[PDB]
Amino acid sequence: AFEEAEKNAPAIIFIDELDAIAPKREKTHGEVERRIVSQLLTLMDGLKQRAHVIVMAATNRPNSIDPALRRFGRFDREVDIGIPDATGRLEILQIHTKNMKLADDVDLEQVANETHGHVGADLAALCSEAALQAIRKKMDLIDLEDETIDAEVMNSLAVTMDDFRWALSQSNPSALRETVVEVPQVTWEDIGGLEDVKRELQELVQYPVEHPDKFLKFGMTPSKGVLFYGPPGCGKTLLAKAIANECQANFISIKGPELLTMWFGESEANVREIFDKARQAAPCVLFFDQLDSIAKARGGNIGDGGGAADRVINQILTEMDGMSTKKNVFIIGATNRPDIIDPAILRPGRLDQLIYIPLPDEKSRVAILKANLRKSPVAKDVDLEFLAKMTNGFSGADLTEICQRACKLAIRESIESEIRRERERQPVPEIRRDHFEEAMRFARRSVSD
Amino acid sequence: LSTAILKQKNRPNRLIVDEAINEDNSVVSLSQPKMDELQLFRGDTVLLKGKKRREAVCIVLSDDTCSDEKIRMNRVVRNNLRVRLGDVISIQPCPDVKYGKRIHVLPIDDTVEGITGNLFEVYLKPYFLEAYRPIRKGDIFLVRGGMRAVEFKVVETDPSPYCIVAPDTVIHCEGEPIKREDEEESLNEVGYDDIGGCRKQLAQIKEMVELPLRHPALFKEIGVKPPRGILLYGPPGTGKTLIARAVANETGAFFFLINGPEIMSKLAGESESNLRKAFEEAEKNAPAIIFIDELDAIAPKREKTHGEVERRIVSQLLTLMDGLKQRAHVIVMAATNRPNSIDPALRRFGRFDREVDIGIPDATGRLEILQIHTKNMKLADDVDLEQVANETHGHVGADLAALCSEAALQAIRKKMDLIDLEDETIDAEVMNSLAVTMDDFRWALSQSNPSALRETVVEVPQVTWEDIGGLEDVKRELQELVQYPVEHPDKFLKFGMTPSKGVLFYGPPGCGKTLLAKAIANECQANFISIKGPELLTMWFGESEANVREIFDKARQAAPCVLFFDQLDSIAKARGGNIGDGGGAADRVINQILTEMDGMSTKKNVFIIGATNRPDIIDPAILRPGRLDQLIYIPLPDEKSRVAILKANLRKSPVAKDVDLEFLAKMTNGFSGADLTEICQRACKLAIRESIESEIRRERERQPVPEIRRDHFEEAMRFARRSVSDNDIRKYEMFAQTLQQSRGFGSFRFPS
Amino acid sequence: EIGVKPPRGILLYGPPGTGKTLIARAVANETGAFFFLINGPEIMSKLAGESESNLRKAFEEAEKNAPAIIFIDELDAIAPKREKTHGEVERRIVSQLLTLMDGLKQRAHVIVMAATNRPNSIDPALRRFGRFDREVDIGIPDATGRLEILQIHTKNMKLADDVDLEQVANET
Amino acid sequence: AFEEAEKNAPAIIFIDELDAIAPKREKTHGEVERRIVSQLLTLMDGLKQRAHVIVMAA
Ligand SMILES: Nc1ncnc2c1ncn2[C@@H]1O[C@H](COP(=O)(O)OP(=O)(O)OP(=O)(O)O)[C@@H](O)[C@H]1O
Ligand SMILES: Nc1ncnc2c1ncn2[C@@H]1O[C@H](COP(=O)(O)OP(=O)(O)OP(=O)(O)O)[C@@H](O)[C@H]1O
Ligand SMILES: Nc1ncnc2c1ncn2[C@@H]1O[C@H](COP(=O)(O)OP(=O)(O)OP(=O)(O)O)[C@@H](O)[C@H]1O
Ligand SMILES: Nc1ncnc2c1ncn2[C@@H]1O[C@H](COP(=O)(O)OP(=O)(O)O)[C@@H](O)[C@H]1O
Ligand SMILES: [Mg+2]
Ligand SMILES: [Mg+2]
Ligand SMILES: [Mg+2]
Repeated sequence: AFEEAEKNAPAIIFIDELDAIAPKREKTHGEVERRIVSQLLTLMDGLKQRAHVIVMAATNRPNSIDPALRRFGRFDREVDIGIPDATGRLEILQIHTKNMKLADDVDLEQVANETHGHVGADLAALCSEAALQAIRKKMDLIDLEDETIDAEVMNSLAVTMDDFRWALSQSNPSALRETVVEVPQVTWEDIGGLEDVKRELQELVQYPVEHPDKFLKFGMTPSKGVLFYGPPGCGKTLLAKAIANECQANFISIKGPELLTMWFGESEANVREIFDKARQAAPCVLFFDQLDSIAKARGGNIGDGGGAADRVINQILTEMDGMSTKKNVFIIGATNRPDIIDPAILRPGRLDQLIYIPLPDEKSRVAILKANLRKSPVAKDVDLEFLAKMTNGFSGADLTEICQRACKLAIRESIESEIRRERERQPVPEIRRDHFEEAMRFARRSVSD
Repeated sequence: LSTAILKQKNRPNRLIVDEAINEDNSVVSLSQPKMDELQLFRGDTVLLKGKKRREAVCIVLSDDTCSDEKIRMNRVVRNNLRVRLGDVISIQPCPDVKYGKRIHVLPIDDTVEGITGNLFEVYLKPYFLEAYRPIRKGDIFLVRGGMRAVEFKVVETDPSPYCIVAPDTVIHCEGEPIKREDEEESLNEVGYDDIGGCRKQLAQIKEMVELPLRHPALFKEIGVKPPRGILLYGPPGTGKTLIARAVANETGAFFFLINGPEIMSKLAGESESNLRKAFEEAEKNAPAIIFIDELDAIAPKREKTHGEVERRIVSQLLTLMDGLKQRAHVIVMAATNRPNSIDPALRRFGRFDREVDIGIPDATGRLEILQIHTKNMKLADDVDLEQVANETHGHVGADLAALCSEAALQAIRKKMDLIDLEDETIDAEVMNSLAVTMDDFRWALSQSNPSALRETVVEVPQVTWEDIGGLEDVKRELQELVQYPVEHPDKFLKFGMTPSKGVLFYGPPGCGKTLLAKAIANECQANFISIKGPELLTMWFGESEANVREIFDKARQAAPCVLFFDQLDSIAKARGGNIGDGGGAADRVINQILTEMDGMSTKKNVFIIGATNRPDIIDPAILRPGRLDQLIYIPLPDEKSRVAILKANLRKSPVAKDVDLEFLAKMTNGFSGADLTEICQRACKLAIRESIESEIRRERERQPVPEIRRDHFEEAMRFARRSVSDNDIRKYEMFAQTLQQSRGFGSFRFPS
Repeated sequence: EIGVKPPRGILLYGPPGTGKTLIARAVANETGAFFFLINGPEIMSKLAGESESNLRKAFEEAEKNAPAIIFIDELDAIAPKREKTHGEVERRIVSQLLTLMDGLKQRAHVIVMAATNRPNSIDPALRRFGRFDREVDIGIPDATGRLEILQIHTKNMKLADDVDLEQVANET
Repeated sequence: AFEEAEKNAPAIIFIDELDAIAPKREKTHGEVERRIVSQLLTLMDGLKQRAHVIVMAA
């Protein structure tokens, strides 16, 4: 190959997936692979004498490349093809839609804005999905088994903004395909109370991203961390669900111990990779539910155990430190046992902001009861203010349990009425006061003093 | 809208298949008004389109008995078109059919036996003389006459593939007989109709593999390429390989199959060469589909793969699917159980651009699967596949095939009285009388159990809601708990509240918690996974939480599923209570359980039931609603309950009428149910001792106790002891009273 | 007539010595089928691509001697869970076994029988319908059964008149 | 090794430190240990081959 490139000079050599042929020589356990890497190094050296050959390569695991091949005279100049910006995604969409028969109402600026972690494969996928939607709308007009298609349908067939909205609904970044979780639809209206917490969350998200120049000008680095701590059932994971559904930032929801693995060195690799793909999809929110699993106070269990949890927390802290201010990765942790968190997590620069999610007060309890029963048929004579007065220390989970108990009692009554109807043949419009009283006689307080 | 591609729209060419009364193999009958609609003259040849890419030519006929919407068509033409009765077939007039010059005929081997004369002399010669009948390749027809009519297969046609029969045309029967097994294989071909459930998934798959090839003008005019890569993922047995087989059998594209480990080779560069040969062969052959079964075998993550061969194979695949030289009209399909094991660069738009989730079907889907699998089986009238679809909860489609096969084996076992294994052949009477009844399906249902749950299968001792005495309120709560969300989700949607799905039984030892779990396991209509407390924990790092994750995942797949933790306090304990325990492996297990039961993922019909003696040590985040919503206290039975317990234990046992169980209950104060069962067992032991002693004394004299009497209970009670002391009762009462006082109100009533 | 293909995969499980190998051999001899034995560890090969190559060659031979009974002794060693094991070779072995047993191309007329002391260590996908239809538990025999076993091993050896195999049949 | 030994009709097979070759199955996690134990078992099940092959362990 190199001789052929020299013979027809000036020439360009392209080595697609360089990391396939050029791994680290110390790591490689084969003799033929080491011969390949050394032959590559030799030909790179001989290249400089070669008058007019330029060698170009591509890889998406650059660190896997042998360290010798990134020195002077061998791949000495490197180009970083990063994730595009909003203008970049607009250009990519304009490139990919130029042949497509776009309608008039379609605007590519909104599409470019809504796609956050997309890289260009994702945007091409988006345009292809929009086209499939536009075709699907016509499957009523012309069927598949049909031999031909009416030319009128072909003329009418075009891509509208509704197709792009559908594609945007389905589209998710290729990077985040692993970490996607089906999250229940939770809107800020579904949460009762915590209004100050909601506003603080929205601000702490959008301020460092939309306006970083002012954060520079005043000389203050933005916070990249929040910790939610509070009693169980008070709205931490609920706020995480709300942020995932509503806020226009990529969301990575991870359980605590999903990262940990028995094999040596794997756990830290998982931590590095998850922070990495939070970086690739930024602006992103990285959520550690039950943070008291992976970030536990170092040294208390130092004597007993394999000792890998220490390396896991060190890798987390190293990723939190190495993360740049300009990169917009927000890290949120939830813990209902805040003491057993490592203090080093709580030091400045990492999970700085501590948001205490208290037991709801009376107004917040009214808001919670109204939120749970917003979609539910509720009798008018049910007085939610009295329920909030009577449930003085109840957590939001307890109030949801009360509403679900009332639902069960009403369902039981309606089932009995139906059984009566089928028995005589051979009821319950909504949830009433008596159901709520029968439910409240069971109501218990989840959080002790 | 999503499944708009699957619709038929009642096209006038599509016609319902119906039986033909008098038509022969090369002719069919259609009603005269329909032939008026179709501009079809009598006696014309027509080209009929059928399922699985089969075309046949028959002579149209006018029938007054035939209906307009039905097409009358005999066994031969249907078995040619691979169509069952009631299916829809397309009809079009055959254009410029040219009289066949030479045609080759080969008969079926099972029919040729027992015939003396030459087949062409006897059957082919008169049938093909003055016939003027069109025929096509791949056609199997039966000609009447002779001692046995012989079925004939149209192997070769010149001109290919369809041609009319002329007297000057030469008819020769020379060649090998066509194997009947091969004809059966041709008939038993999987098609898009053989996939049940997964209508939306099949719609997307058809939109990718069928629509571009059928109507490339659509994508040419809309000015963008169709997606060209499908990754079918799902749990094992949901029908990914089946969808691949259907795609292969029912597409015009060249289909090239790759199985994962087949690529592997010792020689360096040989596996990459096999992959390149596969893709090159697909490229040479016009539109093509490549299916890579078990992709995760040959496409692991390059970061996590140690071997150089596997990393080079992944890189070769990446470069082939999307490289500097693009594919030309090649679709790559892949099926994998573990999609997250696939290398992340394969999961972008260039290579595997849409991933299709072949998930566990719902009730309607598994009913459709049952119909698909029982179409061939001859079923009685009592059989109700809808009931079987309801009773099977976590089955994925391979389990339903197993259920149907097991029902048929049970039907055959019912007939081994008459049938002989020793006899070589079976009489016609029993074989004709052989059929599958609903009892056979009930037996199969009893044995059936999802394959995903085979790991977590434990025998239960066949307890019933009758065997438990007392606890009426608890019994009703548990029955409602498990039955409402599965039987009447309509009510929950109408009231707009998610069900409560957590129960914790705490109470003194012996009082009926594991018994209630056995009753739920046998009685409730949902899958049951029984977990002992500490069977999840492992010495390996991070594997205990992995076991927790996989058991909760098994529960989610087999939903509705009841997950019972026999001793919750072992696995669930307050975090930070211990000094050692690894690096807090116990606390990590607690956190994993907390996240599984109420986390950011959406909820399924998984009911978690925990039983504990010591509910005070349990982590309070476990006891909050949303995780173990209700704390049910199973106390020491009271006197009515003790009567009920004694009646339940002695219900199957012959007992004397003099025995006053009411008095036994009145005396046994503070006794648990286990103690009363011990009293009954002791009475049984004393009775058995007396019985054996009587037997021995009879054996002595030669060389009594039909039922347990009152003296036996007197002795057994004299031995009996109370198991739960007053101190234990006080501790449990303390927990119960703390929970009650947590409310702060004796009772609650709304203002007037 | 009834319309169902017979179950073609059998897994025998029970402690060592319960006779799973000899049960398989007896079934192979008494029926008109060639007995082709596969042992787990001997299939396990060192280089990449020889293990599942040996599996392919074994299935191909057993198809050549159609009809035949393939007995895979120690299936737990050859086919552990793909999620559990870290080594690639074991995962590729399990995938090849799945493909050979049930795939877009399936076995036509062979019955596959595997023996394992512990069935839970088997990868679950093997325990599916299409592949290992039925699991037969060969356990410790009861009194009558061990009476039969004692008679069988004692047929060749001469026995005195005082010998009563019921004594040992109850005792063991 | 068993093949070469069984080629010789009269044979005394001496294994030194069998315990290292075959420790207990449940004692060690290593799957290659289970495979080595099972291979030893299948070889020793039919070592006799109706022949003078005998095996000694140390
Ligand atoms: N402020 C609230 N508004 C509405 N619903 C609420 C609120 N707080 C709690 N809930 C209800 O209670 C549950 C919220 O539990 P959530 O996951 O938020 O708890 P958590 O604080 O993460 O607790 P844990 O530490 O136990 O995981 C949901 O069922 C939700 O409907
Ligand atoms: N959706 C389905 N509809 C009808 N039959 C099904 C379906 N899913 C599975 N089956 C039955 O199960 C048999 C085997 O299933 P199949 O091989 O397709 O499973 P799978 O999940 O694709 O597995 P694998 O990918 O490991 O091959 C099929 O031959 C068919 O009889
Ligand atoms: N109400 C009851 N009706 C019938 N049998 C009962 C009842 N209560 C207890 N038993 C008897 O108790 C024995 C088993 O008790 P069970 O397993 O229910 O106890 P448990 O509450 O789970 O106790 P543990 O704390 O020891 O786990 C059986 O013999 C069963 O018959
Ligand atoms: N009916 C029987 N059940 C179990 N084992 C038997 C029986 N009859 C003989 N055996 C003895 O079992 C010995 C070995 O059993 P084996 O084939 O190793 O079973 P497994 O492989 O399941 O341990 C044989 O040498 C045979 O002598
Ligand atoms: Mg939470
Ligand atoms: Mg498959
Ligand atoms: Mg118990």
